[PDB]
Parts: sequence; structure tokens; C-alpha cells
Amino acid sequence: DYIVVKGAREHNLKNIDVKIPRDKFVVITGLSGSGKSSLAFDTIYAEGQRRYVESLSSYARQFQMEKPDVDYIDGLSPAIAIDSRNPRSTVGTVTEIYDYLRLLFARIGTPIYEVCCLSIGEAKEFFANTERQQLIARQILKEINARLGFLVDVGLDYLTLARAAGTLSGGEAQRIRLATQIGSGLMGVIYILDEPSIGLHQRDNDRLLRSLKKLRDLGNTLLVVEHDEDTMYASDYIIDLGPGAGSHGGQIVAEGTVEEIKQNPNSVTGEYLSGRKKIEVPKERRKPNGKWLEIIGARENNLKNINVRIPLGVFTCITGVSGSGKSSLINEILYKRLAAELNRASVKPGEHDLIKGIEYLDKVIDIDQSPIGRTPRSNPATYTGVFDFIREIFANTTEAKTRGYKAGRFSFNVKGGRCEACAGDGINKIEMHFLPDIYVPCEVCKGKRYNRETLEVRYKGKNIAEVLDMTVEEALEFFKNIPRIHKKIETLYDVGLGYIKLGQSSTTLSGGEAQRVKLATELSRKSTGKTMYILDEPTTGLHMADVHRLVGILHRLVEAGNSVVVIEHNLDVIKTADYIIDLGPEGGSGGGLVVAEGTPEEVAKVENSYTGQFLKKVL
Amino acid sequence: DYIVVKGAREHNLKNIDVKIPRDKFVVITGLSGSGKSSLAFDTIYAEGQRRYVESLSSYARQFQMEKPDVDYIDGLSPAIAIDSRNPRSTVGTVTEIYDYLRLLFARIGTPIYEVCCLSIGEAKEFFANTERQQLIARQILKEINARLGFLVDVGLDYLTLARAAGTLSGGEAQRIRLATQIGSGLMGVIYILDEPSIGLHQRDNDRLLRSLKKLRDLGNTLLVVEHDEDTMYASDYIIDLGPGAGSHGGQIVAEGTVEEIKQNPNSVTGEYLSGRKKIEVPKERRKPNGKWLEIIGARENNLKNINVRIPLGVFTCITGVSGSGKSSLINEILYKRLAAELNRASVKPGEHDLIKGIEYLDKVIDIDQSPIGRTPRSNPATYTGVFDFIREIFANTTEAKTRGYKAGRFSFNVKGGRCEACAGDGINKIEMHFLPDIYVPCEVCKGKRYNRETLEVRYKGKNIAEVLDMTVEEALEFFKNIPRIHKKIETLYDVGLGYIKLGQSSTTLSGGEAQRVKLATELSRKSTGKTMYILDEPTTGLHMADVHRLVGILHRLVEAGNSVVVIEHNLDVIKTADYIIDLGPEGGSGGGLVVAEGTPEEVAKVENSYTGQFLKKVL
DNA sequence: TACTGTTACGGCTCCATCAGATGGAGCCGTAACAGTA
DNA sequence: TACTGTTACGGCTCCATCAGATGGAGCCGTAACAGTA
Ligand SMILES: Nc1ncnc2c1ncn2[C@@H]1O[C@H](COP(=O)(O)OP(=O)(O)NP(=O)(O)O)[C@@H](O)[C@H]1O
Ligand SMILES: Nc1ncnc2c1ncn2[C@@H]1O[C@H](COP(=O)(O)OP(=O)(O)NP(=O)(O)O)[C@@H](O)[C@H]1O
Ligand SMILES: Nc1ncnc2c1ncn2[C@@H]1O[C@H](COP(=O)(O)OP(=O)(O)NP(=O)(O)O)[C@@H](O)[C@H]1O
Ligand SMILES: Nc1ncnc2c1ncn2[C@@H]1O[C@H](COP(=O)(O)OP(=O)(O)NP(=O)(O)O)[C@@H](O)[C@H]1O
Ligand SMILES: [Zn+2]
Ligand SMILES: [Zn+2]
Repeated sequence: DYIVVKGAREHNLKNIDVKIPRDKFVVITGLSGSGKSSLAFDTIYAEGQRRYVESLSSYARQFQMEKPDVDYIDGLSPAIAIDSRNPRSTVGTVTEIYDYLRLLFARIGTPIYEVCCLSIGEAKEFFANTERQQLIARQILKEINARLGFLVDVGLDYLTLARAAGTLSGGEAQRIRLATQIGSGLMGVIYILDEPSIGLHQRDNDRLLRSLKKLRDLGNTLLVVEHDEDTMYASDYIIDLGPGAGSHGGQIVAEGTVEEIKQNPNSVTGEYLSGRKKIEVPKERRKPNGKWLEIIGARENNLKNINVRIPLGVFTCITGVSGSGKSSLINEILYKRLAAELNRASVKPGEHDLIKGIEYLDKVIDIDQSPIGRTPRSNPATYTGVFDFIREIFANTTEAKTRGYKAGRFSFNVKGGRCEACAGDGINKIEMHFLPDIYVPCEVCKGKRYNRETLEVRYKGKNIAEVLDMTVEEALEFFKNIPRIHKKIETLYDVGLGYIKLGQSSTTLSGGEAQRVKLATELSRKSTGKTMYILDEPTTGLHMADVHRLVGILHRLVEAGNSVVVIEHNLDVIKTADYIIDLGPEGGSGGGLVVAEGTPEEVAKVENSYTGQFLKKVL
Repeated sequence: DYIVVKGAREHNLKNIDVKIPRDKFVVITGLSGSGKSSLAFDTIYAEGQRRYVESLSSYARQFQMEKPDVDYIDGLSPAIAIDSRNPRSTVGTVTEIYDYLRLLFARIGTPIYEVCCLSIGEAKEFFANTERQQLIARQILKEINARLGFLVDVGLDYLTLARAAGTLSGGEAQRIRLATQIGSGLMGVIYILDEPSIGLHQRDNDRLLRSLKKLRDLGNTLLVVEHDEDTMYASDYIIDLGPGAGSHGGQIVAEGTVEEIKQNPNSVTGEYLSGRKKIEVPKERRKPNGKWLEIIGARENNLKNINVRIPLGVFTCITGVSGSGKSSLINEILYKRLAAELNRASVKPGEHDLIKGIEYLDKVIDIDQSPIGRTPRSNPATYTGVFDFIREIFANTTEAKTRGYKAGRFSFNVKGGRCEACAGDGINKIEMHFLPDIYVPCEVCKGKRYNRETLEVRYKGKNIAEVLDMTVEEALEFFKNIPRIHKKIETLYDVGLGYIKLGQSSTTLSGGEAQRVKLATELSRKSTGKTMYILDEPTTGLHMADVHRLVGILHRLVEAGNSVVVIEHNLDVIKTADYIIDLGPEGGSGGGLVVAEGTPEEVAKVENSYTGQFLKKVL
């Protein structure tokens, strides 16, 4: 009737104990980097999967989850966790249809293109329209029909089998994954969903919530990690972590029904839910000053030759259902054209007639939708580009000049100035042939990543390792005088990473922390007073407080005289905009035209847009 | 609250529907080859495992269970099914201790025998008696300690790591497997145990029942297939199949509590439980006539130089705990010595001083404990040796003489007289690269396994395929005149296989059917009136009716003037014996001496033997 | 003289055990060139 | 003349995809030899 976890100390958990009810819809909420993903994925899912698969084949197991740093878990059950630009990965590989087709052509084929090029619906119709062949391929046909039906019911029936999954839209891919993993008709299995509401419109989120409720009604336990109010308002239990983030959080703050979290004063999530902390709605929207940017005849992806006008110098939001061509309209055409015109980028734009008003701008800055790449040779200091300035600082010291050390001698990724015993990693690489790997600190350099000769050179009494092993808040005061490093550190501090260290490995970063690192890196660049900001889904993996910080900095940038366009599905960002362009009304071939356009109130008055009705309800 | 199976037609199931309660101890009983193993293992376990692992890695899945021929299963949960003389398989490989030791020696070893040669207890004591080594091998040590503790608690703490698992006793190996598979502390998992009471004494069965009840109290479902009264008397639900075996059974006869099965008149299991059908206890035991067989100074395995005397010409049973040296005393010494003395076998006997009374015998016949080997090129006719006589019959026909066909032309395992299209298999070998294989009948020979030229030659109006595709009951009348084939078929009929066909592939045979085939093959040999029968666990995988048939034929053989020794743990066989030799009192190094010896009443009067107390309670 | 026991050899089949490689992209570091203020 | 945008190349690391081999034993078929009645 419960899952009792005792002595949970994985990552940043401060030896906490929880009692997660069974056969219930329970969410895990908190700040970015607070401990939700650790507590759920790295402990409960890991223990359940390991315990189940330990009673299985050893070779198959080698081809499981590592043991968490926990004392004991009671009431555990087998766990399934739903939770890349790869050219060699298409719809057929993900849905396994391509494997079935290859096997069928190898077995009963008579010595392909018409099936791969055909859509899901066309292929299903063709399949539905000597008995030895049927006897041989009865199971293949049954599996093909089941997979096609699941994909059609997932809301992505317009896709083609030969299309690459790297270019696949977030909503369609997420729906396909949910249909594949949820459709098993099992009972007594704990399901863990790590942020299952990314790249999904409100209607898609509602359909996913209905599907999850149906799955839970079978007699399962739903443990989802969510940041959206819609998900947390449709659950019977909430486990709130915190009270802060990073080393300042990792313990349970509040627990219970959403009303209990609302009444709880120690929970930031409850305060943001009730309304004690809220994003202020602008009383007076910024009216356009006559400066407009027009694109005529969009013909990229599912574009139906539409005309849209985006004002310059105001807050602009792009809305619509998943697959409605928001990215195709904004990124692939506008960003590429602006980059080619201004930054002299050698990139080919999308299919369009022409764009007016380009001369009104002077610079373009963009944040795409792809996540960042994780590597142990990177940290926030290297990612944001401030590490080069810090290395120049350390090479500008009198000791560095006297000893001849160059600017590249203070980096662990370049030989000649790093601990050669650990190859600059800082820890050894002891690995197990058939067991999860372990981390052992390197005793030659004691984890400082630099040898004695490098650490001898000190700037203001601190060597490179000390400044790498200290947080952004301290670096704000340490580098106050010098303007460039101060600006970069101030951007990192304002984006919300005032607790993280400058040398934390990116592989250990959370999704929200990496997202905020990317946002700070892109927004730390110089603005000339007339700049075009194109943000594509910036509030992903971000709590409402981080969303508030991002909205504040974006509005400060807008007030500085620049223009901002945000492709966001979040109502908090949408309600603060001054001009909303809506696309749709359906994903795929069913949409690609402007359902509505205007100020948020005008779009809300529109009775056709789903976003219009959602905005009317919100306002 | 239930598992609903509809349209179950795997193997010999006649499209039946069952409602198996959840979170209960439910057994599946019936005759040998009735449908228990199919219904449980091939349907419920298969569907549960496939449904769980379909939401897992594709490559790992290739390195699952085939889809059963069922309509739908409701209320399913992930399923774990507990259910060879391999020199390259020891205790370390089964318990995975050897892999851990090899990994530890590769990682922290300083550039083995003392650990492999040491027992489990010695190794545990040694392990329990720079911190970098402990940090590196903390998980390895924890896993080693957990496995050693589980093995010790399983009741097999005296074993050595270097000992081969092929020579491992049944009780110790079964206890180790149960400890390994049961110790996972999971909840909501269906456990399927296929005959978990083979090679186990009554005390070991009781300890296993206690362990299974403890495991079920966690909130799991126990679906065991059992033939022993002790297991079926400790369950809250019984699903009895039948009413016959083979093609005469496969449907549900009775279901409910053991009292309901007792009161049910249509169930054979209930009739045997209540006492309507029972094995008659001999009123007057066969007293020895002075003929005795003495072995002095046994020194094989855990033998403590004991003296035992086995009478000649009476029913003798060997009892004792698992590992008490029953096989070591009887088989390895007596059978080898008798074979070398009489049959001129070139085998080396065990370590003993000498054996008296060998000249009193004239022949030795034995049935060992190892199961039979499964191959698609064998059937009961080939296994029992009657196929050679049938082929000689078919080569003795006038058509065979006229056409020149030899005795080997009527076998599907020899080229030149078989369907070369299917290579004598009778079906094609269509295989899937990553899917379960399928069977397609060969259209060249229509499944008759023989070409037109071979099928032209007919004996008494029937060709070889027709006589191969007909049951033993028909073959009893067909071959009535000829004495050798009549004797072999009569042995096969009396052993209980009056429904099976003469050409059924052994790979499709059940455990009880293969066991009875082996018993018939060994007991069909000629007896000279003074023969020594050494049966080692003959009533394994056999229902009480098959046990009754075997007891009847054994007692007829004894009354014919021969001697029989049975190494059996079954009380039904034991209570009908005339002289019981008990070994023990503990398995492994803790036993190897005669706890008691005498008639069943005298051994029952003994207050030290566990078998004595069990016999006293039974009588 | 035939039936029955053994061994011996050739060919076919099942089962437990051992214990990854590759192409694509993303990131860090350095170099080079051009526009602007 | 310095700051900031781009491209271009070498080296390091993560992730999805492809889609078994071997030694041991057991069984069928045939041959060969020996004991017994
Ligand atoms: N190996 C590690 N050592 C120390 N801290 C770590 C380690 N790995 C992760 N952390 C930190 O632990 C905190 C919790 O991370 P995690 O639990 O994965 O994220 P989360 O709370 O689900 N947040 P987010 O994904 O951003 O919504 C973060 O501040 C991480 O930087
Ligand atoms: N390379 C491509 N070629 C053809 N069609 C594509 C391609 N990439 C995406 N599409 C389709 O174009 C439509 C719009 O996709 P896109 O505009 O990228 O999504 P989006 O609006 O950002 N939606 P989402 O990411 O879910 O919020 C969808 O039906 C996609 O499947
Ligand atoms: N492929 C098949 N086609 C037809 N009959 C089959 C096939 N496989 C197995 N059988 C028969 O189906 C019957 C049920 O076998 P099975 O269910 O495996 O045994 P069981 O009832 O558990 N008995 P046992 O193991 O002897 O205690 C037996 O008579 C088998 O010979
Ligand atoms: N080859 C061997 N070398 C040494 N010890 C052995 C060997 N085979 C078995 N043993 C041990 O000798 C003891 C008796 O085994 P054995 O007499 O073969 O079993 P059993 O009496 O038939 N018991 P069971 O089969 O469970 O009913 C056990 O402790 C075995 O582990
Ligand atoms: Zn080092
Ligand atoms: Zn054929």
C-alpha cells in the first residue's frame, strides 16, 4: 500500500525518507536541480528494474540500472520508465516496422520503396486491402497492424515511414513513444514519466493526461515528474522537494494533496500555485511603432503560402498545436534569412517568396530547440565562454609571464598543464567488465586537475583550481572589476545559477540546469539596441521561478529596444506577450495557416483557436 | 483480482477458459501430459514475460517467450518462472561468485585456488575476517556476501565452489536455485513453479513450502504445478485438468478448494486424494529367504565406512534426506560392481572393500536419474528400440524383396528412403532472424516423411507412415502375433502410454511422458528370473495413477522372482516396500551412515529417522 | 544357431557459457578572416 | 586599433543501431564381438 524509501543519498539527497502511495497518481515537483529526477529515476526505477532483471539471463542483462546509494526500499514493484539528430534513425526503426518489413521481404519476398514512401494511413489501407504466406507471416501481420493502430490512435497518423526521427516534431515523437510504451495491458507496474510534457500543446497535454488516467485505472502506480500546473492539478498526491536547488536542496519540503501544498507556507511551488508569487500581467501592452517584418508565401514543410507580420520592438509569441508549423515558419525561414542577411552566414534559408523590413534590424540571436551535448570535458565556465577570459587573466599574471606559461596552460583539456596521471579528468577510469562503473579520485593530483607547477601560479592569491571549485555567487564578487567576466557571471547569476560551481561537469547537470546554461550563454552576448531574439521553447525543464526570471530578463531586453519572439506552449509566458501569432489548426498536413493573429485579448476573443479559448479562460 | 484467460488452445488445450485468482497459492494438478505445463508455462508466463519485456531494449530482448495461441489475457502481471552433465558449469558459475572473483582479481589483484577449493562456509569466514580497495570493491563484496548468505540459508552451506554443478545433488541445486530466484523482495509478480518437488525429501519439501508461503505473503501470486499431496494440501485453490491425457485431455475438470476436489466425482485427482482409488498396502511382507547382498566399507563421496545388507528377491526401498549418500551408496558402488561382474562392463566402480552375494544374481537392469535427451529425430518407437523390428518387418515383405529395399530404407534418419525435400523432418525449417520460429508442413511429402516409392511398399495394407501415425493401443492389436514387438508395445501400454502415437517427436513430449518412455524402454528387456532392478527416482513427473501402475508392474516383477531397489522419496512407493534402508541423518558431510534399516514398521518405530516418523504418521 | 549383453564409430541436435563494434553528431581548443565603432 | 560575428580543422566523448559462436553431451543408425540356452 506504500513504497518506503530509507536512507536515500543519491546525488544531492540529504538522507531523506519518503512514503509514496501505491496505485495512485503522484507527482514530484520542485525547483530545477532540486532532487526530483534523482529520487525518482536514479533510485526507484533503478532498484525496481535491477531487482526484476536480476532473475533473468546474465548475458541479456549485460546487453542494467546501477544500484542506488539507498538503505532499503519496501513495497517495490517492477518499474517501467517512459522518461538526437541521427540520420540512421527513422520512423520505421523506432516503431520497429522496418525490421518487420525487412524480415517479411527476406522470408516471403519474390526475387519496399512504395511502402517506405507511403504514409502510415496509406500503408495501413494497403495492408488491410497462397495461404502459406499468411500462415508464415501471421504474427508479422498482427504486430504490424497493432503498431499501426497504436500510432494512428496516438494522434500522428499523417507521418511517413521513411521520414527521419531526428527531424520528427516533439509532439508526434512523444505521442508515438507514449503509445509504444503504454500499450502493454500489464497490471501492478510502477510507471515513471520524467517531464512528459515537453514540446506539447495544452490539448496534447490533456489527451496525455486522459491516457495516463486510463492506464492508472488498470491498477498501476503513476510517478511523474512535472512542472506544469495542468499535470500537478490532476493528481491525488504531490511530493515537493527543496527548499532550494543544488546543494541548498534535496530534502522533502511538503507532501499531500494540492490543497495541502497550497496551504503549506514552506513550499515555493504551493506559493506559486496559490498566487502569493505570480508573474505580473502587463496593464498596457507595447503598441507597435510602425516597424513591421513581413514574410510572404511560406512554402517550407506544411506551409500553405500564408502571410504573417511580426512587429519589431515588442514582445511576440508564437502559438499553435504541435506540428502546426511554428518552427518551420519561424526558425527555418526567418532565422536563416536574417542570419544570411546580417551575420553573413553561409546557410540556405527555407522556401519563401521574400521578406520585408530586414534593414530595420542590426543583429540576430537565436536559441534552438535541440538539447545540449553532454561531455565530461565541459563545465559552465567553458560552455559560457568565460573560461577563455579566466585563462587569459591567469596568463596575464606576473608569475605566468616570468615562468613563460601561456593562456592554454590553465585548461584541463590541453596537455602540458594538466595532471597527466588522470589526463585532466581529475578521477581515475576504473571500469568493470560486467558491472556498473565506479569513480575513484586520482591520488596524484588529489582531484585538483592540475599539477604543482601549474597551481604555483596564483592570481590574487587563488590558483586556477580554487577559482574552478567555487560557485558563481563568489565569482560575481571576485571578478567585479573586469567588465566582460563580470557581465558573463552576472548573466549566469540572473538566469538562476547563483549556486552552481564553475567547474561542475555537464554530464552531472540536470535538464533545467543545462537549459539555463544554454540560455545564459546565448543571452550574455552584446546587444546593439536593435536586436532580434528568436527563442524556440526556452521554458523547458524550468520551474515557475526560473520562468519568472526568464520573462523578467526578456522584458528588460525588450524595453532596451530589441524585439523578442518566443515559440512557447506555456501560458505564463503567453499572457505577458504583446502580440501573438497562432498557427494550425492541426498538426501535420492538416494545418499550416494562421488561425488568428493580434494582441492576446484579440486572439482570446477568437472562437476558433484552442489557444484563444485557453487565453480567454486564463484571463 | 483475477486472471481471465480466453481461447487457450496451445498444444492440446481444447479452447478452455479459466479464472485464476490473484494473490493466492493455486496449484495445477492432473495426469501426465494433461495440459498443466502448457496452460501455465507456455501461456501465462509467456504472455507476462513478453508483455513486460516488449517495453525494453530490442537487442537485449533478442539475446523472449513466443506468443501463445490465445485470444486475450486480463489481469496479467510480470511473471517469473523458477520451473545437465556440463563439465564447464560449477557452483561459481551458477551463483555468479566466479565472475565476481575474476573481476576482483582483474581489478585489484596484485601480479584463486585457495578460494575455489574452500567451501562456502570457509570462504565466508575468510571474507568476513588501503581503503581504496574497499571503495573500489564495495559493491562486489556486498553482492558476494548476499549470495553467500542466501546459499547458506538455502540449506547447502557445505558445498565447495570448485565442484561441478553437473554432479551436484538435486536437493542442493534446487535449494540454491530457489534461493537465487526467490530472494528479490519484489511485489505484485506472478511466480510459476513447474514441479518444484523433484529430488527433494519430505523435510526439504516442507521447508520449501514455508519459504513459498513467506514469499506469497509479500503480495504475490503462486502458480505451482504439483503432483505431491503435501503441495496440493497447502493451497487455497486447485485447478485440475483432464479428464484424461494427450488427445483425451486438455480441459478443466474441477476447480476450487481441496475439499471441493475431494467431493468432485469427475476428477481423478480428488478420487485419489479421498481414498476411492488407492495403492493397496501389502498385508504380509515378503520375508527374506536367506539370500543377502552385503557391501562392507563404503568410501565413496560422503561415505563413513558403513555396512548395509540388501535382501535378494524382495521389494527394497532406499530412503533418507537429499545428499545423504543414497545415490553414492546404491548406484556408484553396487550398480557399477554388478555390471562389471555380470555384464562384462568396462567401468570403474566406487571405493569399497568388497561385496558378497554377487553369484546369487544373473543380470542387472538400472534406471539412472538423469533426464533423457530431446531431439526431433527421435520418437517412442525409436527410443524403445521397436522401430528396428518394425523396419525389419517392412523389409521382410515380398514387395521390399522384389524392389530390393533394405531394412534401413524405412527410417527418416537415413538418406535414400526419406523425403529429401524436408530431409526426413516432415516440415520445413522456416526461421525468423529476430522472431520466434514457425513450423510449415512440407508440401512435397504432405508430412508423411516418406516419398512415393517408399510408401508404395505396404505390409498388411499399411505403409510405414501409417503405422508411424497410429497410437500404441492400435499397435497392440496390429502386432499381436509377433512376440517381440507385441512385448515392447505391451510394455509401452502397461506403463501408461496407451494413447500416445508411435511417431510423436520427443521434443514435444512432456516430462512425465518422456520418463515413462524411459521406464518402458528399460523394463521391456528380458528377465531371466533372477534379475537385479536398480531404479533411481522413477516416480518423477508422474501422477498417482502412473505411480500405481509402476508399483504394480514392479511388484509383478518381484513376484516373478527378481529383486528391486528403489531410491524414492514418495510415501506411496515406500509404504508398499518390504525392506527399507535409511541413510543420513543429514545431507553433505553431515551424513553418510545408516540411521535405520528393516521392515517399514521397524523403521517407523525408530524415533531418530525423519522417514521413520513420516512412515509412522502414514501408517 | 539365434537372442541378448557389451563396445565402438559416424552423423545430427540441444544447452550452458563467454562477456561489442560503428557511424553520426556535439563540444573544447586553436587558428584565420572580416565588419564596425 | 580592439571587440565581435562568422568559418575551418584536430581531438575527445555520447548515443542509436546492427542482429552469435563454441565445447560438451545425448540420441539414431550401423558394425563388431562374446556369452548362453
Ligand atoms: N554526481 C553529482 N554530485 C553532486 N551533485 C550532483 C551530481 N549529479 C547531479 N547533481 C546535482 O543534484 C541536483 C539534482 O539534480 P536532479 O535531481 O538530476 O535534477 P531535477 O531536480 O529533477 N531538476 P531538473 O531536471 O532541472 O528539473 C542538481 O543540482 C545537480 O547538479
Ligand atoms: N524535415 C522535415 N521534412 C518534412 N516535414 C517535416 C520535417 N520536419 C518536420 N516536419 C513536419 O512539419 C510539421 C511541423 O513541424 P515543426 O514546425 O518543426 O514543429 P513545431 O511547430 O515546432 N511543433 P512542436 O515541436 O511539437 O512544438 C510536422 O508535421 C512535422 O512532422
Ligand atoms: N506440439 C504439440 N502438438 C500436439 N500435442 C502436443 C504438442 N506438444 C505437446 N503435446 C502434448 O500435449 C500434452 C500436454 O503436455 P504438457 O502440458 O506439456 O504436459 P503436463 O500436462 O504438464 N504433464 P507432465 O509434464 O508429464 O506432468 C501431452 O500429451 C503432450 O504430448
Ligand atoms: N562427484 C562428486 N564428488 C563429491 N561429492 C559429490 C559428488 N556428487 C555428489 N556429491 C555429494 O555427495 C553427497 C551425496 O550425493 P548423492 O548421494 O549423489 O545424492 P542423493 O542421495 O541421490 N540425493 P538427492 O539426489 O537429492 O535425492 C552430496 O552432499 C553431494 O553434494
Ligand atoms: Zn591526477
Ligand atoms: Zn517433404
